[PDB]
Order: sequence, then structure tokens, then C-alpha cells
Amino acid sequence: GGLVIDMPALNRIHSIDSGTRLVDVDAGVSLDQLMKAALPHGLWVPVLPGTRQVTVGGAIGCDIHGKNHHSAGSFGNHVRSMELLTANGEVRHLTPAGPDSDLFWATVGGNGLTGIILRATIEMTPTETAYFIADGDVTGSLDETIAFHSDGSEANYTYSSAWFDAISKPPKLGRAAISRGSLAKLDQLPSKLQKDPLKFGTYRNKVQNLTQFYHGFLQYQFVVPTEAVEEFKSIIVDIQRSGHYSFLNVFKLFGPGNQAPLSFPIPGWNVCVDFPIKAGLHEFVTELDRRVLEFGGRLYTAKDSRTTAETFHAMYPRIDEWIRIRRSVDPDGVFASDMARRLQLL
Repeated sequence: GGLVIDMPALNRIHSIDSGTRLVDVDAGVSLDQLMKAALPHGLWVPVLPGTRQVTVGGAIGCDIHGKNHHSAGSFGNHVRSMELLTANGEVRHLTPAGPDSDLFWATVGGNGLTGIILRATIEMTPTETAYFIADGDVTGSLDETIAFHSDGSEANYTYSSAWFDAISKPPKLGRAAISRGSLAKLDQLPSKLQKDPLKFGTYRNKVQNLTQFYHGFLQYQFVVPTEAVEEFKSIIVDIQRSGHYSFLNVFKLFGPGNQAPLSFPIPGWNVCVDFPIKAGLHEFVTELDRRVLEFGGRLYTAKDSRTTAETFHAMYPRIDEWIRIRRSVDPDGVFASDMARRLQLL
């Protein structure tokens, strides 16, 4: 396995300044660790994780996104600088708009194939409390769910997501339980909670914390461009027809994207389904991949893919630009993984 080092002590938080919302941090720092440390400073990690073990270096590498993408974008959006260890042993200082910005944005896209992220400066989101104030809504059909996200009311909530019915036959199909909200201001909390503001179906202005608001299978996530709404509906309908019933289904409308060539999010309709591993599933997924790509969509790529190199290269129009950068920074493919070879990133 060649070079294998484990550095659990590379998790130092160097500085937290609430006046700049800036945090100077080791790449080994977990986002969970970061928020516990940044909370008393009135700072909030700009894109929430999905694991208490995911690191800053990993969050930049995967360019993670959450329920607030339409307002905050992706995690790469908030990186002000980082130190990259490259194949030649050099430690590069990368900024999103200075020279080396090409390497910067190739780093945000890539999963460490551009080198090892060692340290980073991240701009935090200022907050008065650790609570959300939210509105709950329910729709009766897929068409209603679409219309609900098309009134331009997304500008009134920094966070937004929906759970839709993917099992029911139309017109029930696509009916959703929608949850939208924002960070609570101090004056919006009940007095019971104002003492320690930064402590770790249908409704209006409900105050809830992080674990109340944000809360054998095949994870499948895709995004279809906003204008292709009829094509998006078609995919949802055909999924329901296929017989592959998913219980947990997340719906979301992405905002604009990064300058990162391999950044997943594009503006449009984001759907996360958990397919029970039935017979003929892999055939349907293949038949689901071509449909998504056909309309100009994109798939999410984890280790659980099950995604060909042709599909991957087709998803990302700037992939050749990225590959050129990877080669210039790692010609012998020292950081190259098995995943990189299969997707043909060398």
C-alpha cells in the first residue's frame, strides 16, 4: 500500500476571529470539531456536513453541499485560501482569485488527486444563535412541489429541503413535506433560550435546534437543469413506474455553481433516492443514468458507483481542463487512486 501515514493530531484550530469570520485550520480538523469551537464566537460553518468525522480537507475535496446551497453555494465557495502539498514536495499557497486560482479550483473539484490539502482559511457564517426558525408546508402532487419552489420564495429562506412521495401512483406521486428556515436572530428566541443562545405538517416560525431542523440500499443522487422541468417530471414518473420504490426521497433546488471543474452542483432539480437492491436494479440505474445525462443533467459520484468513465467525462464539460491541471501538478500520478484510473482521470 506504499505510503500510509495516520496523523490524528493534525487537527489543530490555529485561529478563530469573529470580526473577519475567518478560521485558520488544519485540514484534519473535523467539521463537527470546528462548529463546537466556532459557535461561542458567533460563527457558523457555512456548509453543514453529514458525518461527525468528515474533515475540512475532505469537505474541500468533495466540495460538499447541504440544504442551503441555493443561498450559500458549495463548501468551496467559502475557502479563502489553502496550502496544497504537491508531488514535487512543494507546498503551494492557493487562492480563489489570485495566480494559482486554476490549481485552487481544480483542488476544490478533486478528491486529493491534485495533492494533499494541509491547512485552510475558511470564511464562516456570522450568527447570533445556534437555532433555526422554520416554516412547514405540505403539497399534494409533484406539480405542486415544483410550483412551490418556482414562486421565487426561496430568497426568504437560507435553508430548504423536501421529502417527497416516490412510491404513490399519480396524482399522489411527488407530494412533499417541505421544510424551510434560517438561522434565528437573538430576538427571535424565547427568553428561556436567550441565556445561552449559542449552545450545542404545516407550521410557521417554529424555533428548533440543529438536530430538530437539519435532522442493503443504493444511494442515487442526480440534478436536472431548472428549465428542463417537463423532462425532470418524466424521470420521476418513470421511476415510480419501474417498480423500484424508495421511501426516503430528498428534493431540493440548487443555486449557481462554482468555478471548480469537477464540482457536482448545477442549478436545477436535485433528488436523492435510496433504491432497495432488487433484481434488475443495475439495469434500471444504467437506464436512469442515460436519461439524466440526456437532459443535460449530472449524477453524484461516490465510491458506490457504478458509473462509467464515458458518463463521467460527459457529465463534466471542463474535465479535460481539469485533467491537464492534474497532470501538470502530478505527472506520475502519485496521488492517483483506483477510482481515478477507472474514471480515466490520469
